[PDB]
Amino acid sequence: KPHRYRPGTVALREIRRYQKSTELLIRKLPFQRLVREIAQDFKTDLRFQSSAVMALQEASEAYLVGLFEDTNLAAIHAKRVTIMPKDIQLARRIRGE
Amino acid sequence: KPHRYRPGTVALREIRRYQKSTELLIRKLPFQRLVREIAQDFKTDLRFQSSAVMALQEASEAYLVGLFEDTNLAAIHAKRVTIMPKDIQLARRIRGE
Amino acid sequence: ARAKAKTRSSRAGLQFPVGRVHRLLRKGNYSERVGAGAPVYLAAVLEYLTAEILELAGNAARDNKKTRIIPRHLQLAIRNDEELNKLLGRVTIAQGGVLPNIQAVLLPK
Amino acid sequence: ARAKAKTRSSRAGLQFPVGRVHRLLRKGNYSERVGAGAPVYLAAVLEYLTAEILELAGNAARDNKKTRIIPRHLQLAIRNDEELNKLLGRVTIAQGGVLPNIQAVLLPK
Amino acid sequence: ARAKAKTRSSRAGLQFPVGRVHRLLRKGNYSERVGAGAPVYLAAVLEYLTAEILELAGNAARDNKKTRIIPRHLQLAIRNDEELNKLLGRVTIAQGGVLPNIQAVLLPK
Amino acid sequence: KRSRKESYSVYVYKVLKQVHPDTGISSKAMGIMNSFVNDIFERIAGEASRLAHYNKRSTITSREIQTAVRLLLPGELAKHAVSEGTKAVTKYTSA
Amino acid sequence: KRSRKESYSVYVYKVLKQVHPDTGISSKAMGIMNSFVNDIFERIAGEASRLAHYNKRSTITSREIQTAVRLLLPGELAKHAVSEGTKAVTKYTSA
Amino acid sequence: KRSRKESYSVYVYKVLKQVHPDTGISSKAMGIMNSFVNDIFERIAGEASRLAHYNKRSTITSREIQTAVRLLLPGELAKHAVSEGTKAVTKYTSA
Amino acid sequence: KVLRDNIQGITKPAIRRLARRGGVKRISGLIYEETRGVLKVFLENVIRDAVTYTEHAKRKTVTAMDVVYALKRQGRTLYGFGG
Amino acid sequence: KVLRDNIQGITKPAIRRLARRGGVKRISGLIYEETRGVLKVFLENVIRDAVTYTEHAKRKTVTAMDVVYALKRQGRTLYGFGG
Repeated sequence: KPHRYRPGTVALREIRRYQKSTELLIRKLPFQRLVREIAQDFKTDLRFQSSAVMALQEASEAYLVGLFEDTNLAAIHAKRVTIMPKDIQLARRIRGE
Repeated sequence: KPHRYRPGTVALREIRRYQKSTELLIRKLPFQRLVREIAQDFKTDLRFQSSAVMALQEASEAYLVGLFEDTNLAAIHAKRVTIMPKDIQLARRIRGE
Repeated sequence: ARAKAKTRSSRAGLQFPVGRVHRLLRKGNYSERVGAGAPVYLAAVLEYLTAEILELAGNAARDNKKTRIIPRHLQLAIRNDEELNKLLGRVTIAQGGVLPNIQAVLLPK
Repeated sequence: ARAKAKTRSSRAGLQFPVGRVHRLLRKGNYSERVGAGAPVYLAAVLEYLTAEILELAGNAARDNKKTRIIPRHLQLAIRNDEELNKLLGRVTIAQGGVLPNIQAVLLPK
Repeated sequence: ARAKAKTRSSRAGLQFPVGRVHRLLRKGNYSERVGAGAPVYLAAVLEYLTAEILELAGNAARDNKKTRIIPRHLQLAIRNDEELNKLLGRVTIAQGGVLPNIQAVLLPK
Repeated sequence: KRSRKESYSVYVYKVLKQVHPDTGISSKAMGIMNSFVNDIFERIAGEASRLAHYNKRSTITSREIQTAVRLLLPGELAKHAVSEGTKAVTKYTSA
Repeated sequence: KRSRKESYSVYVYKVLKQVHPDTGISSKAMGIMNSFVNDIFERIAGEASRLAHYNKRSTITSREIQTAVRLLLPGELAKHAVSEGTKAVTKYTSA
Repeated sequence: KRSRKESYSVYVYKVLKQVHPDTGISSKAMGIMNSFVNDIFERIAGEASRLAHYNKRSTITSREIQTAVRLLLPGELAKHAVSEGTKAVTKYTSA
Repeated sequence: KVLRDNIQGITKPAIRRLARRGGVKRISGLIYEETRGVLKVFLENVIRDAVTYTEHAKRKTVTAMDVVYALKRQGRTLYGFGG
Repeated sequence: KVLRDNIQGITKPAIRRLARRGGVKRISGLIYEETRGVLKVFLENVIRDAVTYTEHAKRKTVTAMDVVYALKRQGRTLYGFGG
């Protein structure tokens, strides 16, 4: 019989793994694509240092992750383990955004 | 029977009053006493402009009141109407206090 | 023998003091030289912002039938404008109060 | 007839450049005059702070048996001190990762 | 002998010609005498209204992704501002077209 | 050889680049603007003349123009035009 | 004998009478306005200072101030301030 | 070659060998420490400028540097920073 | 002179007033002491800052300018006190 | 030349990875598009400022140092790219 883990066990191992890891979790070139797409909405045909793209990737991942710890706090504060977009809206409203 | 409002009606009326009002919700003299009590612990024989104590006041109700809308958002997130101190703790920690 | 005194605020056609803002920027230590149009531009920006917030406070005072601007009027004017709220999300006002605001679940039925 | 040009960091027994930091303060436009002991005091404070953060980083690298300090070790050091994290809560380290943290309700029975 | 000539539009700091408008009012048979500030006031209010309708036209062109304003943009701008709309309800624009407007029962179902 | 003809193109061009440096203009839109400025100028001038006749005032001042623009321009446009003209006549008075 | 103290009282009161001739003001509201106008003054001034450092310029010009307005003031207030300040700079240029 | 670019590599390397002769350093972590020290430096410089302005002081001296580091740094970090700075100030005072 | 528990000088009905200004409907009994501790932390931080201003000012008396400097140090700017 | 849809380039498994870094055990299906919108908001907020810096620097190439300026403007100072 092919093994199947009970749910969340792999999720917890993922949590341990990616808390242990330091690297970026976003695909680099699609992120560059989206950054340039937002950029042309302000000024077209600009050039980018790849360092600027990596800095934006780091800051974006950090802001997202901190938002997710706040979301996790809200969800467990609501006595749930599944996060919801309303949790994110709550967290952003608490942060003053 | 004598008149008696159901629970929450007086709360609604006083919420409307105090949102409409701007006047201080703290008795001024014990507030000044507490300010002198805390300040003596850091430096002896400290004297106060009364205006300085008042500015310390509206800073106090400002921070506290904003903390209670955060708490109310947590409570309505938590499907409750009665706030509990862990809601305040959640608001402080998500703000990063 | 000498030209008559004429203010630089009038030279911009503005009310906010060009010379005062120039002196404050020079003594506020932001750069060792300053462009001539920079304090004029700054005073124009502050005059515009003051004028628009004074308009909003005037509307707030007229809605509550009061002739004079009140810090309650200022609080209501700033907090009801999402642009100015995002300008001043971290600013507190003395004796300002808050928006009259209730959650719908707090209302009965 | 000049004496030997001695260095003010050695005069204060310090590592950080007194002259460079004094030059930065003179050209960073914070006041037109700078007291002589002020950059010395600043450099000492900075040396103290760098000493503690580098010591914690080396301790963390030793804990991970690593002989060359890592930005992961910098994150682990800066976040596991209460006063340092209170100093630098809003500041992010590139490639720092996150603290190992799982809530107890997330953990299984 | 004579100072350098300064235009009254520059003295007001507004772009519309004060001298041209004053000359027009002198030769337009409206009064035997005109107060000096009256054509200035006229040029100011004209430049305000042209400025605001030019903002509306520029927004319309940018919404239509066009660099240069066209009479269709003028139609769309002038009809969607109610004060301007009833200001020019009886005033017609060359090649302006009409607003996109369909009555409710004209739609199916 | 031609005869010089008046138009308001260049002042509107300065105003346009003041409010939108990035936005161009078509010339027939400028013809519509020329009809606009001439028509509104004529409206205000006729109102000012008739008001000057009503009080038997043989001179039209900025008070009269203010009255006329308050009559024709509605409200929000009226109050902002009043503000702009008041600032303009004030800074001219200082000049 | 008292040393003179600076305030924004005359300017805010005159611009109030410009925007609303019929509207009064309370004095502590004027204190709030003093704090506001001062606060924005150091916000723009500090932004201009650091932007002058970043391009290594020892002179802060109107370009720096306009850039700082685009930074701190979001959306429509920024572009309206740019237009009015450009008008003021142009009128000073004519001055 | 090119123009010189300022860095803090040598001083941080010396301090590292003071606290840990045995261990090494990565260059990206070196960039992190440069960002760290520049950030703290500009912070302390900012509050020094503000405090000197509050007392209307044309000269920035060590006492308000002490005030600012006591203000920012939390608790025992601040007290030991005061101790280290006081020691270095006394030693430089003794040349 | 020496004051001992003026933290309870912030009365429970005053806390109810502050909550109603925040639009809070129902308040637990556990709330008041916890909020007293929270406001205690807030006040001690800001008065530490304001004090440090004051002895740096070589003054014995706290001024409101020191207070508003302390609040703007914390990103909690207050208007209306001569700032 | 133009780009039309790269917000979907931030794929669902990447968001899952970020959430596991965030300590999230369970993720709803409604999360991902809302996080895309939130990310879009944060990125546009920083990059509008970055464009402002770069144009004020009279450059058409975006530099990371301006990204540092923009991030520390919005209270989100990043270590590892200064200079």
